[PDB]
Amino acid sequence: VTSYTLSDVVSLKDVVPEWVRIGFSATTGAEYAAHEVLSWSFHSELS
Amino acid sequence: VTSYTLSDVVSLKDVVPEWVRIGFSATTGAEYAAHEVLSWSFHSELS
Amino acid sequence: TETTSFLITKFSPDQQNLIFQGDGYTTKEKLTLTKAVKNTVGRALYSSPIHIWDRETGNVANFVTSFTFVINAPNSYNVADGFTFFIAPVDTKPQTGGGYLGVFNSAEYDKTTQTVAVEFDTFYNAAWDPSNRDRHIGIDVNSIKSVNTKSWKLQNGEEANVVIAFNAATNVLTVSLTYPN
Amino acid sequence: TETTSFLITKFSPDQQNLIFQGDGYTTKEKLTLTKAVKNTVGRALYSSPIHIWDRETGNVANFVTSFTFVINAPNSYNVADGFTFFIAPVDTKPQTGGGYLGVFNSAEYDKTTQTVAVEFDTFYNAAWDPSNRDRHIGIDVNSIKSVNTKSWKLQNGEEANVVIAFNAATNVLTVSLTYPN
Ligand SMILES: [Ca+2]
Ligand SMILES: [Ca+2]
Ligand SMILES: [Mn+2]
Ligand SMILES: [Mn+2]
Repeated sequence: VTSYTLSDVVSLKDVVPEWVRIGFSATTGAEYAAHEVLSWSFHSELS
Repeated sequence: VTSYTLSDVVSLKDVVPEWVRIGFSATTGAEYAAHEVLSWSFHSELS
Repeated sequence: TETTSFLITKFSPDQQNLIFQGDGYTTKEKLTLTKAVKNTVGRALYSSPIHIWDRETGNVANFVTSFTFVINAPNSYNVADGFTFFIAPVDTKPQTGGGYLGVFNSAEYDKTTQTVAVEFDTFYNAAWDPSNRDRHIGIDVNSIKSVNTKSWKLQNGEEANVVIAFNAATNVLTVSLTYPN
Repeated sequence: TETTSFLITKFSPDQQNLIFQGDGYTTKEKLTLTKAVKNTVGRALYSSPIHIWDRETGNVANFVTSFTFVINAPNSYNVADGFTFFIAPVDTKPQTGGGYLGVFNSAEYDKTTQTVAVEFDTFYNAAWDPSNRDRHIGIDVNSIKSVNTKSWKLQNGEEANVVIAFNAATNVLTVSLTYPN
């Protein structure tokens, strides 16, 4: 097992709109690779 | 506290498509009323 | 495995995760399907398509839905049409209004409708409702003529708590409606 | 209260609850954003809009997302561009390709982009990537120049388990990436 963690303060309220869409993006250039997602879960709670 | 229960066998697989939308509908005629929904929760699990 | 869940305990005026049809709209923190006006229809659908059965495996989803609804009529003697919770094809539009509840177009079985509905029917349609003329809850499958019904006494203006659950091992759909008094 | 939840452990050939953009599609039970081909972009979004904050109360949502991803390069030393998880406006479409990851258009701060992304960047772009030239995970806010980065050693063809969580109490976004090794 090899793990990596990262964190920062991001004031979401100031950057994205009230309603959003979530997703994935991948790109290739002159050098490339296949980018695949095998599983995905999501949970949000707005009080 | 007054409750009503009803149950029946529905072979969903033979009636609806593989992907669906769920929702509410209400209608009025010559006679009428307001129809309102105050809260809604839904959970589905496909193994 | 695939699961979808959502909870909304109070609606917002810009509820972007719902699709509104006909008269349907949100707010006073509530979802309004119809106001008290004649000959109208309103629907509201959850935005995401739900994968309810799997073609590869033939498995079918278990599901449960809970909601609180109110019918508010001018007098408890003249009410009309009723309300439904429904499961339909992804691009569903309002079907026939009035006694057809915006979900069906006939009292005969139409396999192309591809819709299951739980109806809370407030008006007796002689062509197909129970001859006792009672208001009733019904399970509807590709027709407005229910496969099963239970008499129900409408409490005008009261919140009704409903639970609808589907058990995939048994293919049993269960509906429960509860009033506090 | 408003909650939105989903789980997908195997993607279907016609996954109607996702929106595909560019080359994205599903195959062999996986979501493929890009094949191993030059100069392409693929994106996939969950169908339903998500209510992330409210102007009425000022409340912001807590959220968590888990996914497992794989990068499969013909050559493990020659890779390129990277992959992201992102949050953007409802009507989001692909932005600039290549080192912009299909999400941003500039290394300068652009408030109009209204996008937050967690990148897994596989190619050093001298104009803005960390000078050590290491592949890296980054937090991107309205710009391809990350607000914070951590060196990451790509494991070609290996499954990476990612958890991203946002804590509304503190405005902290946390990313974790784990390889079986
Ligand atoms: Ca009727
Ligand atoms: Ca880069
Ligand atoms: Mn009926
Ligand atoms: Mn970078």
